Amino acid sequence: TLKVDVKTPAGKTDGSVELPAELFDVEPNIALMHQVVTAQLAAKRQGTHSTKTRGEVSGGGKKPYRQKGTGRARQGSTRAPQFTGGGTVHGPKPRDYSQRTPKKMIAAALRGALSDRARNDRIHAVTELVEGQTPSTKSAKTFLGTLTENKKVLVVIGRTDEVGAKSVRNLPGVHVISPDQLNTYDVLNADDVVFSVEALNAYISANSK
Amino acid sequence: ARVKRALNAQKKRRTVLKASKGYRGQRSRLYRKAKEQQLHSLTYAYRDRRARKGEFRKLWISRINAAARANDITYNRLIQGLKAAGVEVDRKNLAELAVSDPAAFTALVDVARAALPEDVNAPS
Amino acid sequence: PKAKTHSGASKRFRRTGTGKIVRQKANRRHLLEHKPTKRTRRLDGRTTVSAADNSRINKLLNG
Amino acid sequence: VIKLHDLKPAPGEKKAKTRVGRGEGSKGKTAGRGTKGTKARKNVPVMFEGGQMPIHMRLPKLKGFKNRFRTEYQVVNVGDINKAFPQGGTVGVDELVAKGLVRKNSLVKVLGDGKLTVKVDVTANKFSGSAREAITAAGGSATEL
RNA sequence: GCCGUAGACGGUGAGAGCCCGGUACGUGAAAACCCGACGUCUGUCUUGAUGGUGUUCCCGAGUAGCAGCGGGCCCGUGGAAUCUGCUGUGAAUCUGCCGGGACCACCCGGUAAGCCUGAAUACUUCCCAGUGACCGAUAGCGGAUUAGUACCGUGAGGGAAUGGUGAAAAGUACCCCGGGAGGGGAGUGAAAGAGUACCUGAAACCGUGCGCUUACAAUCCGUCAGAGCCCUCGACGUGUCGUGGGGUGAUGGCGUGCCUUUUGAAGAAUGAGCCUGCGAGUCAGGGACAUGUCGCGAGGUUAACCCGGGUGGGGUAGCCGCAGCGAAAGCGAGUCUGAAUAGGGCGUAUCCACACAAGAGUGUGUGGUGUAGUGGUGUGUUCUGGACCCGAAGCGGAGUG
RNA sequence: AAGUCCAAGAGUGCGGCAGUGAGACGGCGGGGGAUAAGCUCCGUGCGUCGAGAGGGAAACAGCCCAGAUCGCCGGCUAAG
RNA sequence: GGCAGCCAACGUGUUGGCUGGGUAGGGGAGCGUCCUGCAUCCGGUGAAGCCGCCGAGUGAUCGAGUGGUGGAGGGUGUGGG
Repeated sequence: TLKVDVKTPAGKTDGSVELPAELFDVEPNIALMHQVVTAQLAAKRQGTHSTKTRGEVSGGGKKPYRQKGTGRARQGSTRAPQFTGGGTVHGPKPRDYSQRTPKKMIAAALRGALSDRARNDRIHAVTELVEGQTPSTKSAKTFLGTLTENKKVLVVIGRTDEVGAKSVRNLPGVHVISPDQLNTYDVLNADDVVFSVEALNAYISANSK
Repeated sequence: ARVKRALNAQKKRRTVLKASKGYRGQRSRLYRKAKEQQLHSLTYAYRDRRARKGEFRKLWISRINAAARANDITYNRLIQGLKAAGVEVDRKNLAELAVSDPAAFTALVDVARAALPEDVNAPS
Repeated sequence: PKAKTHSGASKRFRRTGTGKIVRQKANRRHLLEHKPTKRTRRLDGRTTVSAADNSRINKLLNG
Repeated sequence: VIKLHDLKPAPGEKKAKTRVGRGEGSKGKTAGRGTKGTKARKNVPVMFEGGQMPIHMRLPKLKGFKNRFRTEYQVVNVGDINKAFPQGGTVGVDELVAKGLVRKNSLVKVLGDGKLTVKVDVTANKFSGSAREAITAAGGSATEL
């Protein structure tokens, strides 16, 4: 059970949080994590691509000329695929790419991602992002700079904390998310996972209860 | 994702057309005719790489026979005599001696004649 | 669209506890007078579908 | 640390798709169909045998009817009960579905396959003769619902 | 250096958070309309409710029911229930009547032949705001350009082609040749190898110049040897060799195009004038079988739907596995046939050891070891769909002549 | 009973995916035909072509020699 | 002398023995094109495209080798379509 110390914007250390082994010390599974992230991106993609087949191309309902005698190739429609302006034989149609991966697979992949982060000591707990009631990207940037020097950092902030969300929203490499919506893609995208304390306890309680 | 075939197609087209330079007529200008002539040309090259060894050996045998008869011996008897005397020179270098070193060729003729049997038509 | 099972195949063939496909024998409905009882007795009951028909029978039964 | 570019599929996971009719190198100008015919263009139905009486039509239909009023039971053997209840005790349908031995809301009949060596108080919809004797011999009651 | 509740997206002379329109975040309605709220106003109950006791009347008529002929139901007339159209016949008001798959009895349910009713559901001509592992001018709508236009048809109707100078026209003043067109100077411009025939500018095709070769010669037009001439890279002397490289080739050997389709084609069988673009095994479904790989595992897994600006979290209804045999009642590690402990069929995952029998092929009993499925996803086939692509003569419906 | 046995890439069982189901000539045994056909129908642990290049038969799918992984301006042979 | 397939021997990838014509067809492994997640690099001191030279690989092909023309976007690795 690895420990994590809580920091404050003032720079002091509030307390410690105990990361459960069952959540932050599972062995990573590269193939499983790859399957889950690929499924997430497939669900993300929208397949609003379309082409008109030989049927829905306008016109072309008449035989252009006689079957015999003209000395030309036989044609049955001026919209046949081989015609310029004709329909498309096997073209894109709108389709849904999302797949149904089991909840156990999803949860195990998330546990593996967060466990790797914990193993390489990249999880940070914070009592609050900026001093309350007013957003300040300057204050948030300074605090996050003292926290981690890496480029892309994930911030796990509760739904009701507007000050922290608005404060770290505009930073280039920073991604702000809710503890309920933690997902493998975001966790693996980030270099560091900065938890608010209440978000950490909410996640731990929800997953261990 | 609509893909344009231009780059992929022109690759092979340029390769074949460059390989077909110096051909006569349509075979050096048009990709399809050049392709057909390339099929035939590589078939011919593969066949003549095998047949060239035989052609050169035929040339060597002709020169060896000419020189040997100049030395008053026939090719078949000279070859039998050289085989008997244990000389391991091959026909390429025998023709080289014939053209370049007539005295050495005569010495080899004499060795072969000496190693030949007394009567070549004897049943032994 | 779901796949539809062949009605005649369903009515003609059944499966055993291990997966053997089982059929009935022909030449038994009528004209039974001139058939001896020995030939009648080998024509009833069930027999396993021969290995040649296994694939097509399975196809018809499943879909 | 594991990043997004370090994720690879398991070996043997993904197999390259067979693209057909793309030159004489792989599967050209016919796509594995051979020369002309019916199969060269469309397909052949499974129930078709060339014109003769098909196999599904030249055999008698299986005898009998279905009896939609059939009472079907979900069965559990005394061996499984012995394995799952080492300490004995009362055994009803609720705990029989709790230990994952029968389906949730079905009718249970108990069959006497294995060996019963524990004191157990079984309640079920129906019992077989062997199961009832085997339960009784170990000092248990076969209470029938 | 600075801002950041603003690092969305575009423009501006080439990749701009700090130049511009903007963006986050706030503000704004005279009038019209649309929502609500409180009222005038309208209606209704207040000559009013209750818990009880015993009998007559009423409870939807050309209706229900029945018969004939049909329709529709999983049900193709079948034993044909329920619903319903036309033609006949034609009842009772509650111990009545209708349904419980012919029908009858009993029990159960309901109360037809009167009428209204929101939400959950379906769709987008049109308006606003957005998005794309969608197209980028032979694509994408037929239509980025005069587009239902030009053109074709008597008519119904059919139905195109055509985008890009430059950062800015700064679009070449003036002179010369020329009737003009077009050009040469001179100027603009970073570029005129950007000159309104204009970004880039490929191939077919058509020229001009240079090098080698060709007018005694029977050539699927090449290939392998190869003299001579020419051009280069090195070493050395005045031109001669090399681990060389290129271009042409006098002359010698060998040599019957490509594809389809065939017993067999160079074939005097089929297709192709040439180039450049375009043009054929795809997708959907918890579909079926098989085979990889990943999760869980005697279990696996959710569908609809609910809550999240997301890919996340819930959701046990179902499905598959877990016992089989039998037409079925049923019985169950057995079961069916059968009068049979008498044989056979199917089944008890499979193996090992030990006994008992038999050498009619091995069987029967005791012990152990113990049983593997299911859900995602890649691949190959398959089913239903136009289903790898192209092609008839012809058949229907509605219209135009 | 042996042989081959770092191979025939042999047999048998099950399963996934097929194509084929128009053959030709040559040698032997036959039918039909006139003991004609480059005819037609069969048999053949017979062959080759089909699906097979190289050498010979002047040229010449089916005859004879011989089964082409590639290179060599090495040698020995087969039919001829 | 070079390559490949099957198998054996010994070892932490070499040696050896056999084998390597092929249509319909079955199986295995790859080149090139575009669009993308992620990570890196090049580009008005000149990207792509096109035309050459000099070369390279067993094949589809390659040139983060170089000239010309051109004027604004590309390359690479590892996955997805």
